[PDB]
Amino acid sequence: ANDLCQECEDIVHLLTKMTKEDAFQEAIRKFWEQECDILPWKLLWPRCRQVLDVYLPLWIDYFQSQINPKAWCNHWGLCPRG
Amino acid sequence: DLCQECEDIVHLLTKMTKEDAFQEAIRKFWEQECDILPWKLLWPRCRQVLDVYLPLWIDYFQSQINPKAWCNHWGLC
Repeated sequence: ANDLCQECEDIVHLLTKMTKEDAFQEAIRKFWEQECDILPWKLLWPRCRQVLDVYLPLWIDYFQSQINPKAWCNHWGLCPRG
Repeated sequence: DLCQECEDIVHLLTKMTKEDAFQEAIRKFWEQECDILPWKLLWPRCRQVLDVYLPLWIDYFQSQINPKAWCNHWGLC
């Protein structure tokens, strides 16, 4: 729906802004330190902490790149009417 | 400023995680994205992380946290 399209555009727009802030990455990191030590996260294979160490810097980097929110949401099927 | 951005993103994410189309779009994007550089050379394997963690994160944002509490608790407010 158009509402899901607008939600996507807003999400991506805020993520491009927030990923530039060092505090946002720090908060996500600290929160995941604690979440990796509670159920079910602690039982998971690949290990939660290893995933957080390898992938969070790259996920943060992806959203710091030049992304047009309207284009990204449109390309991945979240705007069926355009 | 950051506190406002956080609450907005957390709020929009719970909403979006209740849609099948959203989970499906994330899934398709990461499947193709796991086959290009630098993702394809990463250990633990990108496809394995997606397969094991995406349903759990989705289920996490659907019913386990709210914005004021998350942002305030993790130092953004």
